[PDB]
Amino acid sequence: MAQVINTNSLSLLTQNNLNKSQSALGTAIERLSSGLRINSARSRIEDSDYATEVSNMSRAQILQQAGTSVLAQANQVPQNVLSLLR
Amino acid sequence: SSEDRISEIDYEFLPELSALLGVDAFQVAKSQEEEEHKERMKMKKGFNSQMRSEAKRLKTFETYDTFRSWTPQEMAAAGFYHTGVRLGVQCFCCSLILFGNSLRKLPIERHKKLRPECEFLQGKDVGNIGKYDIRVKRPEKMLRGGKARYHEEEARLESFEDWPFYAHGTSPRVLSAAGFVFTGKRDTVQCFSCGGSLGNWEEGDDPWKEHAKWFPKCEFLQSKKSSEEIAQYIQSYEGFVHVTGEHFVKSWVRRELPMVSAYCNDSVFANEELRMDMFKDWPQESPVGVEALVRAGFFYTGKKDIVRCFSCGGCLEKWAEGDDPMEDHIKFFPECVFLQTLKSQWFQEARSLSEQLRDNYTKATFRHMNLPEVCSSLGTDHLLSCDVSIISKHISQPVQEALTIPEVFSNLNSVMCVEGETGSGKTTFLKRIAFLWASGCCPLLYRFQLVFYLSLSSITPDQGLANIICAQLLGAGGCISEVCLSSSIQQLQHQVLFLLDDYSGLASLPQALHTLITKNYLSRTCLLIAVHTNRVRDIRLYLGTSLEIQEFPFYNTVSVLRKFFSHDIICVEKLIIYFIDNKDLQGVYKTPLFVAAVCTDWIQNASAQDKFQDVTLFQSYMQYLSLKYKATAEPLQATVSSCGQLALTGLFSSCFEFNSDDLAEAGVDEDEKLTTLLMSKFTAQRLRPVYRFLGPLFQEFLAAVRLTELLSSDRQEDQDLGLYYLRQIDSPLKAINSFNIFLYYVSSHSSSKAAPTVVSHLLQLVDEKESLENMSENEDYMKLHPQTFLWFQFVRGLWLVSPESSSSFVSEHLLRLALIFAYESNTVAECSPFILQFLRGKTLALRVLNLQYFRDHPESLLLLRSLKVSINGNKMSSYVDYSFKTYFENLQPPAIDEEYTSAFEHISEWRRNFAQDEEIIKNYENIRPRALPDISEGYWKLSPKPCKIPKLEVQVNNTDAADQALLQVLMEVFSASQSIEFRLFNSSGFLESICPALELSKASVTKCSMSRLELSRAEQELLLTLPALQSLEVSETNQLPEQLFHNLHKFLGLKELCVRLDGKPNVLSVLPREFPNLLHMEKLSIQTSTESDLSKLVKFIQNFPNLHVFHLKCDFLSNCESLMAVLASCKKLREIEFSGRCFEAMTFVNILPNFVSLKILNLKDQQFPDKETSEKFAQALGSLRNLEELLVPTGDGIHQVAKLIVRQCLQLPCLRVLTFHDILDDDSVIEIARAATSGGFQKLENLDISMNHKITEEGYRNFFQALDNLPNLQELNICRNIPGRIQVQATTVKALGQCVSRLPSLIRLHMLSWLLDEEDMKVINDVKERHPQSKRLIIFWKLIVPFSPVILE
Repeated sequence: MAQVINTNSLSLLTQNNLNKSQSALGTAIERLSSGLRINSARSRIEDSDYATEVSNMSRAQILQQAGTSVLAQANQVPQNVLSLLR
Repeated sequence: SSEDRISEIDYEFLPELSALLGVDAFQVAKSQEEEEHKERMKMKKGFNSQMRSEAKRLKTFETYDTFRSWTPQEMAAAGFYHTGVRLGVQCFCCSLILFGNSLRKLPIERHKKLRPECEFLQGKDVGNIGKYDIRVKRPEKMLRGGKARYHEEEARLESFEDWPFYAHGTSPRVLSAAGFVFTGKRDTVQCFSCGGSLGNWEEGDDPWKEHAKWFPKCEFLQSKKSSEEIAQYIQSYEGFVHVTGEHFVKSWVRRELPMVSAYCNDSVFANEELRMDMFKDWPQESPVGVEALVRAGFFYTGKKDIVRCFSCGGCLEKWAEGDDPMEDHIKFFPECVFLQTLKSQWFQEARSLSEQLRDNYTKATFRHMNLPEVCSSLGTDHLLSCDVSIISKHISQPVQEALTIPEVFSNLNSVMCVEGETGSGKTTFLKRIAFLWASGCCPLLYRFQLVFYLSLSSITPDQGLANIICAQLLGAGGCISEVCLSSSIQQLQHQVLFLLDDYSGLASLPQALHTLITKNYLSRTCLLIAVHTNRVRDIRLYLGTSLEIQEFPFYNTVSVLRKFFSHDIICVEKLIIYFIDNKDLQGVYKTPLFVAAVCTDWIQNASAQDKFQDVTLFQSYMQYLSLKYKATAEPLQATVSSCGQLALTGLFSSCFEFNSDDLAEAGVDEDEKLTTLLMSKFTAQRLRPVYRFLGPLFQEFLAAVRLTELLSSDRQEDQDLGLYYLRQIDSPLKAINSFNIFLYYVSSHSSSKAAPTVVSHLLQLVDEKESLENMSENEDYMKLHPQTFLWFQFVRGLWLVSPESSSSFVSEHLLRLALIFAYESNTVAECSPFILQFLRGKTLALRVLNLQYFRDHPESLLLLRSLKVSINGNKMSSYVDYSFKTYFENLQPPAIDEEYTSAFEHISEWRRNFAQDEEIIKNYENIRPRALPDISEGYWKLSPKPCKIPKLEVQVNNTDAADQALLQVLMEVFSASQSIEFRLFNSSGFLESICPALELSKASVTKCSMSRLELSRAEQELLLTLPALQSLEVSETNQLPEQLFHNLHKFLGLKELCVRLDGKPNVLSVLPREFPNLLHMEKLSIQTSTESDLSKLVKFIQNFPNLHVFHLKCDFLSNCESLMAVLASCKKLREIEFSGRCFEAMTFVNILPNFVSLKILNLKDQQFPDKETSEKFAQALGSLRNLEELLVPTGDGIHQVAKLIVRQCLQLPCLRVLTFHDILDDDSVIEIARAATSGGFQKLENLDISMNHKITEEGYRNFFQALDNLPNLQELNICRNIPGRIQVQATTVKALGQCVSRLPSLIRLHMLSWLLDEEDMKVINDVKERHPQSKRLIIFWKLIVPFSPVILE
């Protein structure tokens, strides 16, 4: 049926839908923000730094992810406001 | 509280917005209504006396945004002036504030619906003179007393007793002192000075200045102030420089309809005289009721019984003869409009010429917009309320002003040529002036009597004046002599406007029209000359001010589309929704020509329901160009090819600035008639030519057309040029992000020949090793679509998190592009080889099963590695991780200098940023529906057993319950998979919610991964009963399953299982001895801080047929030597990954020194301080060959034999990851320069040297100064050694290794103690922007800290 029309083209609404849904990993690290802070141990000379950087490197990578995704979604939430605003 | 609150959203058409926009207009609607109410209450309310006139109301619309739906003209007609608070227009009479335009037609309907008590709608004197109002009103003294009967201020100050409240700023005292006498009308103050009945008074203006400016003959002003003051005030402002008060009295242009509420004249169908064609369709010679539908005031648009009025444009219908409407529309008819209004002799030649000009300009053919016959089939006079922007340029200064239509109409006293693009609105604007000079709806043109509109490209360089006038404006109606026609220009000196069109191609103008445009010393006639942007230099030497026709505002296009597609309004709403998020494409509608093309395509080709409308716009513009230029088809094709070649030179070099040399190289000639539509010669500074096209995106579409006409051409040279310009698209990012719209433009043409070429080029962009560095695209072209910047950052982030998923996204969009090419060109049959070769080994999502390529070609499912699905479920996820301990508690000195404070971000700051991100996500998704997968269309409901996909890895987002509509889809789609993998993260409870789904297809499972959750007895039976299971994985569990886990030891056809656990685990002893099904172990992963192991002494750990992975561990004390003596036994176990002190002294000598069968035994996390035990251990462990990810373990005194260990590791020519842990003697550090790495290891990729203690002497050096072409090290993660090195080693590394490169692969930098001042962060930014990794490189230097920084002051 779709032989003269590019019906499969992503409407930039569905494109944002798969932006949010088909993201890389989801919420495997975003939740540490809520988990870490809320309202004996074995910390030795070498048992204090367990390569904590990658956790922060992954945190910064997914922070860039979140910034980009919420930029795409702050170009899309104003859709609802501006369409009522017409 | 009823009047205080107000609702601006109608719920009749809210489900339509819910269906189109995809979300119910309820939550955001209520929030916006509330916020509008609060700020409307906050803002000032009352009668804005000064700017009560629609002239000032529209003057306040200069700052109004051009992306709207209601036109400023209509907004001011309804009285909604621009208050300035987020477009919050206000009823000037009662302060009814409407923050946003909407449906309910023109703002008057919504005005009445919301607040029907703005006294505006009563008709009494409120002070609402029109937008084109003239201050000089008519002299209608008609009074007892005459000019001179009273001579005192107190004699006539009694008249000002009834002074209206809308003119309170101008106190009656100053007016009386200025000779003004109140009459009784609104403010028609008939001055005591020789009549002088001028008045429209606002607070802050000077009555003396106005009296001088409009009257130089006022005896009162002559007596009060001298002629010097009169002449000084006459120069205060630029207005009617040659018009007295007597011109307006017997003016040949007069009013037609009242302008108190200037909406009953905004439409051309207002008066009966302006509807001659719409009225006299019935010939007078007929014996029928010729004037049946005429005298009623109803405008008739060629439809038999569909007649509408001008009172409110009512739907009074069903007469067909001229009778009463008392048949079907008695009352309560839908969208009622009509009831909203009624229920509540050298000069006589010039006069005749003006009359005939007005009659000809009122004619339909001239008046109607130059829309295509499909568009202009009906009367297109509802678009006359659409104006274009105007900007005046200074004489020499680079200072420009934005003037509205009343401003420009007032200021017409010298030469001001109009400039723009080809057909960009010069003809439309000049016709609008010619028609509003005759329609009476513009009192500002009651001065002009000989407004002239002419096209100068149809005139020979030696023509006359009346000849052209009769041949272009009068037709056969011109028969008067020209003896006094050229004398009427001197008997009416300045009040003569010239709407000169098509002056561009003229150098020697006709002599008769040469004394009126060349010297402005005698005529001083106003000039309005239409000049393309490519020919302004001819006149620019002879201008004081110059007009420009700027971009057509988006609200004009929206208005035109609304007027046209009034029945299929839903399509126009879809278009508006498209352009709301396509912010880059708001300015695409460069021209009413573009608008016309869109309308014609929508009506004809039925492309109204097309998800993309900019492609439709540009394709329709191409169709318009092809249809108009079909006589000169070959010149048009040559021009298109040359200009698209110019675009190929420019955009592919990311350039939009073009000169004569560039245009000549492209192949365009600077003297072609029809190249203006594809080129405009801008004068860049003041005299240097530069070239810009009709639009900045029409140039990209031109590039697309040139590419398709080069790739679809039979000439081999054409094919070579097309392929040469294809090859510059060498990155998938260019095809997906920047040239994505460009390639969609290419694909819009159903090119049968070019589709295989483009598809092969696009699908060849991704191979085993692609030049990903070409994703660094120049920013100037990305500036054309800022959405390209946004999506580029998104794809880049998806790249840094997970290159495989980023590649899946890019490949899915590339396959969508390729399939769009294939299906649009109907070339699927010959694109099948390329498409199949591309899809071989792909890892796309599940939505890709809904493209036609798997219904038309079902077999294609067998080539994809996987088609994974994931549903974004929501839950609180009540968990407790242990990232807080030992990382958010201890070691908290934040000593700093306060010049580097940007390095450390407090946990509060990042939590605030994450909360803002979660807030925007929740705003997006709370209004969103559940968002189930789209499996609606076709293919799935097929009988004859099409195919079975290899992998259907499922991973739901923190969900524990399968909805009635989710579990059905799960069990329907799981059957399609021959190997259903299971990715269950934080899904402690979703197992039994997928138990019905898995029961029907239990065997087809191959892996079940369980990450950081707790299982239940009622669901563990399913996992224990997976017959053809290959794998099961349970990991990241922090608590021992002493009693919560029921039974996981006895599978049915087990091939591998994992019970990984954290905290204080003893998994080698938990799940008691009964392990009936451990028969064909293949892949197990259990990290274990071991507490007991003897339970598995003679157990399965020796019976491993084809085991691959072993993610075991031993940490503190529990019989390490015994456990790893009984566990180090391997027969074919490949991957034996570890995370701590795994081996021991004499219990790692059995087969590891003397075997090969290893793949991913990893030793990254090894650290123990004992010396002699490590010294007496590492004589064993020998060498292996099939190993791939062997990393180096720890040991303080281990180096003496670890040098021999790495010497044997040199005999492992299949490794890719390595660590080189904890070398201390610093004399064996030279051994690992050519040991393993460099000296061998042909395919090493990763090399992490995390937390070393003795990289101070050479260390880093051998890895940065002795590389010598080791070109596969893609991940060199070298964390620093704050307790083991000094500093300047890093600087030397940056100076040497980075400069020498010598490695086409590397990875980013390290952190945890290192920061410097802000001046050289710009230096490192510039360095990042230097080498080609600029647009991909991120330098990780920010530490998200839980401590507030403390300055060491």
